Amino acid sequence: VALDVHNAASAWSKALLDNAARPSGAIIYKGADGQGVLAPEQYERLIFEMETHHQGARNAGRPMLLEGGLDWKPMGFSPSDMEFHETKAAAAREIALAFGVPPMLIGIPGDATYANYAEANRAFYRLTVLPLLTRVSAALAWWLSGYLGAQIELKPDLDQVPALAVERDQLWARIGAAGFLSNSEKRVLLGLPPT
Amino acid sequence: SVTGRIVAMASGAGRPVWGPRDTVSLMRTGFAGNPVGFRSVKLIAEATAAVPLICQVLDLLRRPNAGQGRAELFEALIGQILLSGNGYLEAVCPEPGVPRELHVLRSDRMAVVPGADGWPVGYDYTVGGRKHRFDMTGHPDPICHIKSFHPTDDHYGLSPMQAAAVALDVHNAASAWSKALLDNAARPSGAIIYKGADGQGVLAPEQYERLIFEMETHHQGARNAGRPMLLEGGLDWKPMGFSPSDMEFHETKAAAAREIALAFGVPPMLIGIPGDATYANYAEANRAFYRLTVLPLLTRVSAALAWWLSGYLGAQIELKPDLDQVPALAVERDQLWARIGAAGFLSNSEKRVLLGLPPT
Amino acid sequence: SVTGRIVAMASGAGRPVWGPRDTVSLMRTGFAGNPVGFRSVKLIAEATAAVPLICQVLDLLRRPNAGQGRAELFEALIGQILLSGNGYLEAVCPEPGVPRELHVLRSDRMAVVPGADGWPVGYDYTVGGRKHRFDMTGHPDPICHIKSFHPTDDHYGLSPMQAAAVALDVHNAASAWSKALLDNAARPSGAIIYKGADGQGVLAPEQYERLIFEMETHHQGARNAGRPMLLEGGLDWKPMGFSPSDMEFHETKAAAAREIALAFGVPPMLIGIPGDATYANYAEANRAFYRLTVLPLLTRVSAALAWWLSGYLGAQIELKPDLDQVPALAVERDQLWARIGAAGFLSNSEKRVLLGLPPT
Amino acid sequence: MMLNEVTAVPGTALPVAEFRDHLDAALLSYLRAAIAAIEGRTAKALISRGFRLALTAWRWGDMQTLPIAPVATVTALRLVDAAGVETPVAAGWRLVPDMARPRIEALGAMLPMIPTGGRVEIDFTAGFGASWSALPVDLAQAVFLLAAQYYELRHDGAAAMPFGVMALIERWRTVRVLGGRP
Amino acid sequence: MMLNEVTAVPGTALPVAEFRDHLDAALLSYLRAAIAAIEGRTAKALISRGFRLALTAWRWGDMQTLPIAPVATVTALRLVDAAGVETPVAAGWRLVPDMARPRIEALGAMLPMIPTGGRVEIDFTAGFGASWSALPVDLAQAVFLLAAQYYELRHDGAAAMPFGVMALIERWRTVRVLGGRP
Amino acid sequence: MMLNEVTAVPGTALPVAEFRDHLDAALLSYLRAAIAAIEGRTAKALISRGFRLALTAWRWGDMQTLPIAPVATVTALRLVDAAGVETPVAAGWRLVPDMARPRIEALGAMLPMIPTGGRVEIDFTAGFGASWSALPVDLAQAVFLLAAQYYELRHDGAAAMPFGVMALIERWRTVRVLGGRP
Repeated sequence: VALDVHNAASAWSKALLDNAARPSGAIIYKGADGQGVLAPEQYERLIFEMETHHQGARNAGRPMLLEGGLDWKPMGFSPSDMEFHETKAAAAREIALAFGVPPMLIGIPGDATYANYAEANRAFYRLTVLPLLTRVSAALAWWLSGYLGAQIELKPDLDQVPALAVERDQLWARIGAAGFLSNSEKRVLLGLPPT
Repeated sequence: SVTGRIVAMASGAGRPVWGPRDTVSLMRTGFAGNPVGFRSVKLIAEATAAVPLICQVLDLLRRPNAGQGRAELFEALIGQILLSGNGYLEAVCPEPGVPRELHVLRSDRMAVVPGADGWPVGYDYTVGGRKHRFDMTGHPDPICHIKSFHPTDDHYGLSPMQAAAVALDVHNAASAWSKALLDNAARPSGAIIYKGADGQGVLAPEQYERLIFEMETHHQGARNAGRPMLLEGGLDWKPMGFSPSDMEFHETKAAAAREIALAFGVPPMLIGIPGDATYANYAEANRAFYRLTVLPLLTRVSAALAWWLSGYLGAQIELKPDLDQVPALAVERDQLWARIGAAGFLSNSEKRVLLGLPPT
Repeated sequence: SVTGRIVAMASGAGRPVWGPRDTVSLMRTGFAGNPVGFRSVKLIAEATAAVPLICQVLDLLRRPNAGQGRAELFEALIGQILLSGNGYLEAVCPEPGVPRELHVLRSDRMAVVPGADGWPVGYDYTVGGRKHRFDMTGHPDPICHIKSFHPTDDHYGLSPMQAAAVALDVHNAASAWSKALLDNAARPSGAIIYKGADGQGVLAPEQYERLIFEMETHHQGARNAGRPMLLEGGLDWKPMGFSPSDMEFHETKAAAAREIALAFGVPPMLIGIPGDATYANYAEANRAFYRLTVLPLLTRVSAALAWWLSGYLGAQIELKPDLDQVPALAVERDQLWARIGAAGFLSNSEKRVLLGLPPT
Repeated sequence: MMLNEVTAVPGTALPVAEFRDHLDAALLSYLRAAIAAIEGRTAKALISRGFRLALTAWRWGDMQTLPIAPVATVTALRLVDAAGVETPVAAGWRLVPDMARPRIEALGAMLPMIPTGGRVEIDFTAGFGASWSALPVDLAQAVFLLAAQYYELRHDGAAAMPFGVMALIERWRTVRVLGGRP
Repeated sequence: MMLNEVTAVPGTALPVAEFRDHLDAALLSYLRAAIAAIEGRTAKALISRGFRLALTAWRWGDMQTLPIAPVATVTALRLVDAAGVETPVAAGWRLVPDMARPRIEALGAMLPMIPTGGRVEIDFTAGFGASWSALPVDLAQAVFLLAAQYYELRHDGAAAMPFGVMALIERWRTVRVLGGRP
Repeated sequence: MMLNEVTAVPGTALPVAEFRDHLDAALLSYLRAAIAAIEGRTAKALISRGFRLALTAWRWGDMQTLPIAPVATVTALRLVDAAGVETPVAAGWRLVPDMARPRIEALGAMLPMIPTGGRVEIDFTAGFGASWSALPVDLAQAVFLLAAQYYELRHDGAAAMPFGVMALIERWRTVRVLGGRP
């Protein structure tokens, strides 16, 4: 449903820029009666004094003397911005909520949840990437072990992922500063071979 | 493989399956039509051409042909993957191995032909009404076909432009909304209404020449801003306004221009889209750019170069992006060097190997 | 190469394929018409001319011809690539190698001719009605043709100006909106309505001379701001306003002026466009400028200089931008020198080679 | 753009025998004062008279709609020069019969170009039919509801029925909403 | 788009004997001035007269609704060329009888294409019935409430009952709300 | 969707003897001008005449409400093809008698499908009763309050009682509030 709101609220403004009549105004010609059209000898005159002298950026403010019967009623365009704007963003944030991407990474404009991309990328590779990869590689590990004889395990390697460096450096500073235990006992806490 | 024989016929064997279509109608309105789709491709394609490549054939890549160079080739290759989802590479080879030239054949004048089983039998380069008809019934396979992921099509990729093709049509039109409105709109500063003695009545040419000369000389301009304008019986000055003045589709044009950057993957800081800040200080906006949408894109193009060019020389070759020589990952690199640099428990020869340095 | 024979005829062999067109109608309205398109090209072209070049022929580049110098040549060359997407260079050579002079031939009076196979056979410099007809049926190839990336055309580049050609037409017109409005607009401070005893009636010249003298002397000016203006029977003072006073197309002119800077690649801090801050403190706005849109542009122009000028002397030459001598990358350089400077585990001769210093 | 007519209506084609029944030099002086009042409000012609649209510049390049609405058989497109050598052209355009917009649509090309000084003129025979029995009857009824008013009251004096003069000619007037540049 | 009619109504089919009872050259001159006034407000035909819709471009590719509303038996679709070789086509479309939108729905394909210059024309016999006794009686009553007004008052003079002329023809008018692009 | 009626009312079933008492070729010409004026405002039938609803596409798949409101005994559902082989179907649907929405509710399945070109038509005999004494009397009174107006004033002239023509037919009109998509 959040896809159908974000498709349609974006196709709302696509259509509205393609089929909408705003005028800058309207030159109302009622006439001597209650109604009356103006002649083609007068309609060719009225265009040439509107095209040449009153339209464009270079004619922005001409006085437009109005005779008896003529009238200039300037039309507006009252909802100008923001046709389904905070519902299109609210739908575009509920799409990112379902797949699990945080709104910082794709660039959805919203109140900040994560701070500085060191924790937005770290939450991305921990909530919706590495749980998804540890289920696909675990089904690869069992299915491909039906082809060779020995059962095989095949799981994600967190050590070689740059998004978990903020996880990794506070680990290495935890037991690195723990000087009470020996050097061969802190290599095994990090996954290093003791020498 | 087995589905090869069953999906090929269900598509039409031995006939050209032409492109998705509308790709040209998006290239001239979404790459040459607005700056946001223009700059987003030019930001990515000039970033993938800048990251060096290492060999785990380099004279071919550093000088492909007589025209475009190493950086001009990848600007032309990624500029077809970002525009049409398909990257093509012709290779000519007089020698039996390691071809002399590489040519990025443009993708909108290129179609596949599926054929009998699975992988395609050739490609048709149709310019005008003349086709070339390449052949894939051999080992070296003269056209490399780099694809983006397409979940429903079997033979092409999905351009990030096709995803954002509505957001391009909003950013083109909301910018051409205000282009038109500055070219065909009548605002007056006012109107001098002359009803007359009757309910209506025009004013004579002896009076219309007088009314202009006292409006031109004494009442218009910056130097006449505030003249009293004595109004007789019948005359009247009704000053017109212009009530929506700023911001005709302003926060929808910015919201569309941010959904174009969302599709290609550029963050809105790098191209300069005005929006609530997401990244902080360009040390992490540039680092997220070369990690989410440049280096994943480059590690798929160079990996298809590594397999296709290894069909020309005998030994299988690997050719992948080198993160060490990219200035956007220095904030990644210095917190690595400070992590094991401050880890004084392990020896000096054990921390050179953790950084990719040769032990001495 | 093979597609050479098939794309050339489909375009018209041996006839001039003229420029895209409208390039002049964009140069005089988007480079000499508004400051935002003016300053953005002059910011980039004076930045690419300032970065030194190293040789991996320098007397040719430091003194091309009798007129424009080393920095005046690249301001003239990049100023054609940014305006029209095509950079041209004539070389005259009395000597059989290393030509004497380099001339930036302007691109709007230059057209290609495709010819028989692939790469073009010549170029036509048509000023007035006289053409020159250069020749490319030889090795030294007297015209170098630097192109920007164009996805649909085969023989030209895409000017960032053609992408932002609507944003130039909004910034020209919204600035000429307020130029006109200050030159043809009638605001009055008020109107002294004289209806009279009837429904209408003019006031006599003996009364109109009296009404001006008591309005000029006693009621107009700064020194008369607040006089009571006793109004008799029939007279009336209706004070007119001016309801949209500021900001006629103000946030659309700034939004258009920021989309011009988005196309050329300048950040809005450097030229001074008023907008929500994206970069922080000019140490990263200047560093992103010389990394996203200057050094990618310079490494494509100098790489085409390196291949074309190596067709004149015997040995192949490389000529690429020198990042070491650019003050905008000092924030890149000092965090490099502090990274391996603080890395005390490796020796002194091993950290001189990590910085590009000769070991002693 | 002048559009002066070639030949006036003869008066033998006007229904002065029928107008008398509805209620000869005074009756016929009131129908054509009511025919010309209805044509000027509806931009019609009603008697298929001949015209000459002599204009100085073509508004578009596949257009210049004709103002008198019911057209048939544009006779010529005379393309004069300044001295008046008067060379007519005979190909390039098409009369497109349309009550909405009687226009010259051209033939997939720019319309005939006009010399410096030599104003192009169009002569055409526009109207419903050559007689009075070829009109739409409500537009023929609106003439009689107006000409019987001019007969029965001489100066601008005082007196609205459901289908009056105005309600019958409200569907023949040109409905235009372009006061713009093109 | 012209839509000029092929044959006018004979006048032997008009109820001048019935109009006289409700209240011959002056009576019949007032029914067809009131038939044509009601058809122009309701876009109807009332006497099943023959028409020729000669138009230059098809508005849609499975459409071009016909303006005269009660239709039956589109005779031909003559597809002329510029010189006028006049070759009619006979297949591809369907007349879809509908009082709302009398349209040519085609046959699951684009409608017959028009040559450059050769305007396609449609001749059709649209209306309720060939006689006066085949009409809806309220639309037949609205003619008599209007033609008896034109009889009983000659110039545009002064005088609303519950079911008047306007309340009887308010349900035959075309109710349209598209002033848009398609 | 046309809905032309099969047989008109005979005129022997109209109460011209009763209308005369309330106040024959002129009286009967005013009841059916007032019967057809009330049916067109109330979408009713009043004399149980036969109809043919010939429509081109079913609006829903368990619907297509019939416009003429008091229905009984849908005779057939003829499902024609393009050439007109005229094969009627006899099962699948149900006439659901309802003064609100006379609809074809189907039988727990999609309604009979229409061939390409072959418009499905429904013939049904809708109305209150075959005589005049079977009507609701207020709807019979509203005909006499309108037909006595058409008798007593001939052109659209001037003159509201508590239960008038409009207050008696305000409860037979179709009250609809859907101008939507379905």
